[PDB]
Amino acid sequence: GIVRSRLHKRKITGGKTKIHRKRMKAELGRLPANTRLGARRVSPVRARGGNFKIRALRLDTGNFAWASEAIAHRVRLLDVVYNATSNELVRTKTLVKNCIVAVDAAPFKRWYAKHYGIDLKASPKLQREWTRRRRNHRVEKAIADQLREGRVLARITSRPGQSGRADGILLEGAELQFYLKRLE
Amino acid sequence: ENSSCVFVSPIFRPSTTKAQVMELFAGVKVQRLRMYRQNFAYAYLDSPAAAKKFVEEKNGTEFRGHTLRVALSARSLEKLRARQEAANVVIAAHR
Amino acid sequence: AKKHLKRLYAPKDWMLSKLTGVFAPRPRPGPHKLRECLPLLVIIRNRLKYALNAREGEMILRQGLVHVDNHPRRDGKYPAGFMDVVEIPKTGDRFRLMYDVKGRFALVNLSEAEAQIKLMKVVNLYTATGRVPVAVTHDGHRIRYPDPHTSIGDTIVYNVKEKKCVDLIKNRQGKAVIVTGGANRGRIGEIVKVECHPGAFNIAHLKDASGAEFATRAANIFVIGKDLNNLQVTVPKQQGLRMNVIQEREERLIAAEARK
Amino acid sequence: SRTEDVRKYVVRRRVVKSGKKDRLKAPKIQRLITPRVKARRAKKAKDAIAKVRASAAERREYLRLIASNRRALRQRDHSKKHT
Amino acid sequence: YYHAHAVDATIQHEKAYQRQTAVNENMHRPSRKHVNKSGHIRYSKKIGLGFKTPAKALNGKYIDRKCPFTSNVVIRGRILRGVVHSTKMHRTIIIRRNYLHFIKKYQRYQKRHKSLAVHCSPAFDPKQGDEVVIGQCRPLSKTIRYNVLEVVSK
RNA sequence: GCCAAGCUAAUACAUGAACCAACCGGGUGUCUCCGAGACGCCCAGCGAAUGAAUGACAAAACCAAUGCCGCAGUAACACCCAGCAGUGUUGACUCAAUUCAUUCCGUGCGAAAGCCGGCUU
Ligand code: NA
Repeated sequence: GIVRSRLHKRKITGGKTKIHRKRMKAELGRLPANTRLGARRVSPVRARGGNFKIRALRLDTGNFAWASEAIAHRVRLLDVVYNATSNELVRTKTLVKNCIVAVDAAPFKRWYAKHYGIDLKASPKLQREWTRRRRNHRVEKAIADQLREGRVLARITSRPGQSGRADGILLEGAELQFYLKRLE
Repeated sequence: ENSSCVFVSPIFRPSTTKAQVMELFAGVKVQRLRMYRQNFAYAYLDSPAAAKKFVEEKNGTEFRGHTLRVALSARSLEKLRARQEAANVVIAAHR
Repeated sequence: AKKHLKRLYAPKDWMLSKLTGVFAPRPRPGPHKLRECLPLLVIIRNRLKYALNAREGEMILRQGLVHVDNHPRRDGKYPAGFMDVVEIPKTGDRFRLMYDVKGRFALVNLSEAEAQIKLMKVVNLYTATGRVPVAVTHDGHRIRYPDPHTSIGDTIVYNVKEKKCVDLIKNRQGKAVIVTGGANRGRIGEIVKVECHPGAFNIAHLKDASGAEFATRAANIFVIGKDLNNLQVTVPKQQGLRMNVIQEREERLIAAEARK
Repeated sequence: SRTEDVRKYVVRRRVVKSGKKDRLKAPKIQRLITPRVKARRAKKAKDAIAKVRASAAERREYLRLIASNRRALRQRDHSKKHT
Repeated sequence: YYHAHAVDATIQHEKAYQRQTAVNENMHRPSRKHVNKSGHIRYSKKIGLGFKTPAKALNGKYIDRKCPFTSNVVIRGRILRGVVHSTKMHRTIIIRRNYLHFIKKYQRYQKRHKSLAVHCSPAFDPKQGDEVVIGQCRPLSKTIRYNVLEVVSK
């Protein structure tokens, strides 16, 4: 079937190689997954050595981490907004590594108020560690601006077609400003 | 053997004041509470003989909140006292 | 994949006649490498002469009458190797596998309280789960708590009967070694100076007891004692002393002349 | 009942052969737990925890040796510096 | 209201954000592990065999995922020398090795040469005719198996 | 080369073991002393994915809080443990390993719920 060998390629001199051996099982390839947004659906694949790969076909949930605060939460994917390979992947709504997605911002706002006591806590009580850690700590306006909007941009950091997961990280700093200019 | 001072545990400095420890335990010659251990005190007895630990309050009488333990420290007073003037000779070595 | 071994392809350290058969027994994976091992069937049948053929060699082995490192072995393809203790309690003979001065395998007789220890060279160190240090020896053993001063290339004195290490010998200037590979195999020398070439092989210079000078790769040396006087292991008769072929030919001619 | 014996309730089939004593054949009972195998099962859990206990002791010995070696260097440095 | 850094328009023209994998450049309180002269976060590595790390690798701004000094590419195998033959590609050069081959029958020598494709890091700026030292690495492309480690002027 | 019905094995297949049984850590509610202590609750196994740290270095004054007798001793640490890792390897590592957060487990992980002998258990 599909192969990953160099026997069918031309030499650097432009010549053609005469193949005198049949295709081997050790150099096979497989058809891509083309993961998409939707209800979860995966299929296992038996790889070399008896191991298993989880070929994800549709996903709508993942683990996203706030690097500045070193936390993580499980949220729901909302849309695909940018793809460096081709915007036809944005139209088709496929999920691959390093693509830019928008995730639910509700869980992160709740953790923000529970930790730093800021609302974008019915009784103050004796718990006044808010001022203890609010010193020498600031939040960029770009992150906070979209937190109150409802969704926040994130970057997919896992390979969905090889492990069956869509995990990511929230965009901050210069990376956030790079993609906000292209999207406008 | 040697009976000069006793070791007091586990009294805590941030919770007990200087006067409060003096009430339960009698230390005549010297008294000091240690913070690195935060459960250690060194008090010297003038005439302990068998010391307060052997007669009673060894490990059963218990202190406020926690059970108390005492033993013989095998340290006397005149040694650490003597090193002070030896340390006083260097306190004046430099101005 | 491969399961057979042609007799011509078998290592020459064994003594197998090309005219006796087509095949040789292929050793199984285990403590020692295929090219540097002596299978148990060769020891029982071709060296000790206890078994006349391979049918009788299976009767002895499958009964568990041969103990290697204080453990019965019932496989005739077991790869016994360097610094291994072989004991047959029924006949009461204990041996140790060493290299003679020429380079061939030699069986050295042992006694009690000497057949209870063996020397192992450390080839790797790594950290296992729970942050424990593990050392891998030249015969596949894994020690789970070595001396904190252990390093790669050192020799660990082991106790096979009770299974803990007893002593450690470090590898540095002024030590007794035995060469286990190359053209100088089986020669007992004394480390003089080691050249360190990063990325490539390290060369070690050694001097014999008689004063002869020779060199070899650092991976082929095996520390066995503090110096040539107090060795921690019994060596073969020649004590790793290589002699000239000219003189060697003369003495055998004279000895055989007066042999009758 | 849960405690009644079952070895006496096995079905036995009779085979008759001319000029031979009749023989009775019964199936061998399987999954029958005896006091021999109850001691076998409980034995396994005994050395499973014993082996884990031994490894913790081996860990404590190593940490003592590491710490004591590190302590001797402090005394040697302080002994020379003070004296 | 924390003001972060800005996009460097000099090195950002590749349709995706160029970044170093080994470090996170969006840390509010960077440690002392990976900090250059300018106080920024930059990953640098010390390869073996006694090769000095170029200054532009420690205190530069380029992003290279195939550089032996600021990436996961490791050097192992063979170390060779040659002369730069062509620099018409992007981060790639062709080096040539010239030698003499001895023919036993005629007892005389013969001029021969071989051409290799090497990856040139942005830390180096070699010109045609200069001598370089290259080291073996894993396959980086169809033809590339070596990386430039040093350049000798003229 | 085949179909249906009726019997029944497992080291085939599936399910599943609390207390004995420890050390250590993170987050949080009600009590006492003046920041300390006690108690209650949630989570803390091997392996896998993601994110954050570790994975070393190579001459005096002032202020706030701290240790010890006013600055001489001085691994670190608020009690039970006063030295129960301040120290992985290589030429070289984004590697070995440890701590924190989320999913784990949504590919996996029985003491085969196993079989034989010898002494009396
Ligand atoms: Na099974």
